[PDB]
Amino acid sequence: VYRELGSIVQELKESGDKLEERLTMLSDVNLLSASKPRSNIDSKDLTSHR
Amino acid sequence: QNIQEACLLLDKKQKHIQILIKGNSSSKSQIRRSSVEAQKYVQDKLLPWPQE
Repeated sequence: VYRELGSIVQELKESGDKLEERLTMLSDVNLLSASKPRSNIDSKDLTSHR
Repeated sequence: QNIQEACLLLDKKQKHIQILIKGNSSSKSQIRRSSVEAQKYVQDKLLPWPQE
């Protein structure tokens, strides 16, 4: 009984960890919709600087 | 000779009796220990799982 409950807890834990990882990824600011273009030209935008 | 042999036999039997007495006393203590081990396993290892 102890081995069986142990397996169920592990499966739930692995699923829980994977979910947290995905949520963290989806909350990345660069992925989030059309923030109003930045008013300042990004240092990485070489064309606008030129 | 028979009487002597018989006396030896009685002595052997007597020894066995003394062994069984000890044996049964030990078994009784063991049964108490074994009972305490199973209860301790349920309390320490199984009862905490529902919370996890």
